Amino acid sequence: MQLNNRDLKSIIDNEALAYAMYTVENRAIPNMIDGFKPVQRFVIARALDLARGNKDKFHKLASIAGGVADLGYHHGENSAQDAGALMANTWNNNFPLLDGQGNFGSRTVQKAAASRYIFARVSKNFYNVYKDTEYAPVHQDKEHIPPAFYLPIIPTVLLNGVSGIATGYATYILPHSVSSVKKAVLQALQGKKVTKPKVEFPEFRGEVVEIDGQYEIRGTYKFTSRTQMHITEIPYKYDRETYVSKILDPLENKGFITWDDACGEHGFGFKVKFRKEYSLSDNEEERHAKIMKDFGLIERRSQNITVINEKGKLQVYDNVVDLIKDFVEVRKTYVQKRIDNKIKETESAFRLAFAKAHFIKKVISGEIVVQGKTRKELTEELSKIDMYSSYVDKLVGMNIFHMTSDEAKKLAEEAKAKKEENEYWKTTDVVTEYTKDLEEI
Amino acid sequence: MQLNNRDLKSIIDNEALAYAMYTVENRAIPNMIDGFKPVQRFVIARALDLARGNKDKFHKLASIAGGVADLGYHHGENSAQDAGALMANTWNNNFPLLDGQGNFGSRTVQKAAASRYIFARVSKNFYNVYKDTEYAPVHQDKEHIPPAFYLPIIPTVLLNGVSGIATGYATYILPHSVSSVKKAVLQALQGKKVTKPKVEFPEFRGEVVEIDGQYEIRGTYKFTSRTQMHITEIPYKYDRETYVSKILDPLENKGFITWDDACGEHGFGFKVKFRKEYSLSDNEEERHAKIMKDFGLIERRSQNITVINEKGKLQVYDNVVDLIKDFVEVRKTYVQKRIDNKIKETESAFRLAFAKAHFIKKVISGEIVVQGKTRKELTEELSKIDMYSSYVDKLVGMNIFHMTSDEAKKLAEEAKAKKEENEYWKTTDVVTEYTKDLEEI
Amino acid sequence: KVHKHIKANLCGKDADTTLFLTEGDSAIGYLIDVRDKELHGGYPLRGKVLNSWGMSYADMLKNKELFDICAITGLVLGEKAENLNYHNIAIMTDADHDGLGSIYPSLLGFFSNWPELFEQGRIRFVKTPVIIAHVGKKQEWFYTVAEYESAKDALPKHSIRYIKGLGSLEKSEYREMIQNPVYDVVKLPENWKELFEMLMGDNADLRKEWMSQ
Amino acid sequence: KVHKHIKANLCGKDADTTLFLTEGDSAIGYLIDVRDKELHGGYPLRGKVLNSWGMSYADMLKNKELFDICAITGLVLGEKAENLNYHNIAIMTDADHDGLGSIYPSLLGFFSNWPELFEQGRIRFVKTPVIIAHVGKKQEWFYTVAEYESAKDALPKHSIRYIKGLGSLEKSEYREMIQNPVYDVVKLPENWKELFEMLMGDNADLRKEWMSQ
DNA sequence: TATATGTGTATATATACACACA
DNA sequence: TGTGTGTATATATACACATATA
Ligand SMILES: [Mg+2]
Repeated sequence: MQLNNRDLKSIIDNEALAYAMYTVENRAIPNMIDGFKPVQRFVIARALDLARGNKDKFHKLASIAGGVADLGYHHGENSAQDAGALMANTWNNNFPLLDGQGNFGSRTVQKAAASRYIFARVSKNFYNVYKDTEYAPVHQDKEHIPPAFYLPIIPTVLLNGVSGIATGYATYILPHSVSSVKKAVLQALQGKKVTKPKVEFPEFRGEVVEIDGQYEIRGTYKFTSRTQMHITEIPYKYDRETYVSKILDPLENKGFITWDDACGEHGFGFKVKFRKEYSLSDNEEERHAKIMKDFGLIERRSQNITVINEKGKLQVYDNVVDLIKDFVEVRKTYVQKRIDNKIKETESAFRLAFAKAHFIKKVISGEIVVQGKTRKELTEELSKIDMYSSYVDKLVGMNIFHMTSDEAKKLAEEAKAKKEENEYWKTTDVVTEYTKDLEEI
Repeated sequence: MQLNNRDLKSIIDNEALAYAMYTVENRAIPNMIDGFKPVQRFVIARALDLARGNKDKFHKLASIAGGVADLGYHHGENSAQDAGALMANTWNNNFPLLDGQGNFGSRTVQKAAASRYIFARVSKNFYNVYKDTEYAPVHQDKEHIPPAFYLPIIPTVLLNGVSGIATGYATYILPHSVSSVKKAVLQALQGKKVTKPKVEFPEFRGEVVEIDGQYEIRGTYKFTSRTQMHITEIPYKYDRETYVSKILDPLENKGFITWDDACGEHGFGFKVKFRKEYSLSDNEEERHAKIMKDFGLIERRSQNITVINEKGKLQVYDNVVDLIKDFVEVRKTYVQKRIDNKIKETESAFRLAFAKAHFIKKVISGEIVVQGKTRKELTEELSKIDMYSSYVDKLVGMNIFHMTSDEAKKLAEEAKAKKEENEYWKTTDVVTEYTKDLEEI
Repeated sequence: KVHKHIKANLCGKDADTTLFLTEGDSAIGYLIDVRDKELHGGYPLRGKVLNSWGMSYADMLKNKELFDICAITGLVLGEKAENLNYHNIAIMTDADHDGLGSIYPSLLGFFSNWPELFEQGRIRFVKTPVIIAHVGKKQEWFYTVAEYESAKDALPKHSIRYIKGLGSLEKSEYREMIQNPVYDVVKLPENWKELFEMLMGDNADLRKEWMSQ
Repeated sequence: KVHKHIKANLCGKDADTTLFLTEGDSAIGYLIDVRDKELHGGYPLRGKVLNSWGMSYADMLKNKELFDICAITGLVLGEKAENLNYHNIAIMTDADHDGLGSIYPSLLGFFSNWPELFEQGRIRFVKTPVIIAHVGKKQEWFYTVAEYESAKDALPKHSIRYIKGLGSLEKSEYREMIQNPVYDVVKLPENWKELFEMLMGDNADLRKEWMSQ
């Protein structure tokens, strides 16, 4: 039994500080490049591993959440389940990175079904945008199986909208239109005046107006008659139950309105009949203001663009254009890394293919017979040759049919094809490759 | 809108009957052969799948339960988590088929920790007694990846204790000593008279007594004075909370006893000091009977041996010896099946190895010269030869290093070894293999 | 008001409004979007319904689900069914074994204290596919596992989807099964009390003779 | 009276009795087996502890976990600690970031209502391994993640087990950490009020300034 | 002052079924 | 006439954290 005095200052300055910085840098603030919180990175890495074999197979969300603990996840699997269910829907994300199968929620019920019901898979958006996974940075933690961050070609953090709370810091980024973000990325890459991306909410038919930095999310109403009114859209933050209980119910028990549901396939819709107690002004402007304020049809939102940059530290951006410029500047370096690595890999592959072709051409018509000898002495004799050096375990590991006519020519043609690929990779630049990647979208 | 009338009699005779029979044959009653409920079989199959490449790696219960739905599990993963936790306790199983890491419970607290903490792997007992997995029956459902049942060499349904409630039928089998079960299996296999296996509870230091088909589980007490006694063991049905709240505390709040916790390495140790108003009779027999009755130190159990046989039906046995004899009779057939399949497979392997070994000698300065001809030339000329009629694809697919003397004699040695092994497999019988595999436990 | 009840616009008034009784919260998320707003309402029933055969009315009402069912409709446990908020009660549970052979007949037993809804055809069951087979370029729906197993042999190469619950269906299939319904109108036979006592009763020997034939 | 509270045989008598404040119920397992029966008692908390800084006594007592720390012990919020059921209070929590970074300092802030407890050394923290490294034939125990990272480079080839909570520990390791405990006795500094206000006060700018250095 | 958003820490609760044992 | 066992059905809660908006 050991008894050591420990002042509260040491506890607060070590353990509490570690927890606070962990909540900031590893729980709730998304990465600037890929837009993933670490739990979402784990979920998508596990989904990629699951979809390695068949890319169109739907895997149960319980199956995806179970295996994240082996990738380096250190928390409960229900958190991973809930994070995954929030990534595989088309009502909360403009650019979903998982397809879902089952009930993943809607704009009326913003609650996915239990994970025992619903399946998920990596989306075609992920394969279309997230490139150069093999060149992603390696996490400093040996037990962190997924990379430090993925390498998309456009900032995904701006696409689906992020809301996270940490100890001492919080982030709130509104969703943006994919086309505007892609256009802004192209403008930044070409070295132009970057146009600010437009804010777009999925499944939203209302209006979004930028006033004094604030964003006004406005629903829509129309008047069928003097006392009847149809609400065709409500601000994005509302549910059916939330809007009914907060606005529509504390207006009928007050004797003001009588409302009926019309939430058809279009989305949110209500039919409100006004009683004589509720009176509207003569002019249209004040009446419009009173109606649009009483029914909660205006939502005001501010942007707190706080992200974890490529160096792992916190960063606050005044607007979105600066974030896009920083993302493009970081991503061009990884495009250059891809180019260099592919140059080296194509050179190595061409060297191996040419060595194998020369070995075959010497075996069929040459002094090398591979008969009446041993394996170790054959390996030494091959190691004598400089061209065959460093390829002795791959030259004798070739099948018999490689000595046939139909397969001796294929090796030389493959060597020529790899040489032409290496030549192609030795002439491109970062800008052209990035432009092609953007053109893929 | 398809308004079709439906009588209640048809509903009961179709869907209610299907559910009841499904509860009996697929949820609650264990299989006679492998001693698994279907959920336990799915858990075992998933753990075996996870064990490929590393038999000693520990996998989270969430990881094991996540992938069982891909194997054909049609229920929520929570039941799989609970079953997996129950299967790796050791304190509840005489023969644990899952090795556990973490808090899986104890006799005092018969509740495992949450699945977000505990790990499991396949125990060495499973690898010891479960043989011939490749010859296990194939389930009639293509989506049922695990077999119809596994093939242990001793009845595991008799080892760990089974309790299950279905609609109309229920099963309760007490745990039995592994050594006694193995001895009874050997006696039944050898045709001698079979002795009844002894009922043994895990980590129980009390006494088990058989009387007219009913088992008495007795705890022990020792008097350290004329008024103070020490309860050293209590029946297996109790945990600390239940014994305290049902026996010790009702007596304490009556002026009878005052009790202290004297537990330790062996659980359920109490120190009871009697009060003045609790009259301990001078008769030793009466004192013993009163202490047994008042402190709940005697548990009375009876077995209800209900199982699912190899045909999938429900069978009720009145004895354990009958179950052992039926299990041995069924398992002898699968031993014979293993022998036959091994004979066939090893004959085919020897034929293939001999064909390859002779082809290689016929390439080294032989009539077959690979060089200077096309792919179809070899794949048709060799197909003409009777000896390479069905092996030409694997013949030409062999590596170049299979053409030196060192690797050419190894092919002949492999062929000779396969011939000798096939000859060995052609002489054994069911009894010899069964005795060999039983004695390896 | 009932917390999780989703009212129809014509509920309580004179119409043919139908109450949908799902077996969970997850099975009703898509219902409010694909239903007829004027004529359809829903209420999620938590878990396995109370076995209320031979129970007293006071014991019956101690269950949250049964009390909420009686509250949403106008059903009084000791009185006739005369003025109800919903014209039809459409039980629509998951199509697996538990939902179809445990919750559904127990719900029928609970509704049997008004053996006039059945006579008037106001108790319905909404058929739901338990198996969805992607045969070539078309999706085939099998409502019971027995039907799929019987018809599994005479189909070409395909892949099946097992519908564990109504939360496993997509919005297209949920909408198809809601706005194009297949209704089983439950009708009580003359000896419905015997069939309900056998399946729901104290004597477990009555379920053994029934299950052995 | 207090449910889930396992009592020591000398609770209420003059002895060096210790109360183990355990985070969660999965962590209280194996304690009843490896504890000193005459001197060790335990109580499982439930997750994060309510932030009690600047709160009223009537508001702290509305928390069940905080209410059943003043009932198990003789602690009264408005009174000194002079008649205590347990001599020492041993907070033992999961050594991950969440436990020892939020639950432990929150519990310290709650117990700061009686600084005489800290002055007497009756508030202790039981150090528990967060990482167990199988190095060769031996095991290395690391109580904090930073401790593991500081020696990970110099460590030889090994495999580490991350201990999420006390429910991830073997009975041997639990027994080793309980019967051979490494306590840290908490001592309140001269300005503990300012530190507690910074960590748990309503102004987040102080937290930002603290985290930015 | 009062909500609410999402990633985390911990739990909990009704029901059905059989049957022997109190 | 309770009741405990174990696969299944479904669901629920209390806590922390920040910052804008009502
Ligand atoms: Mg814990």
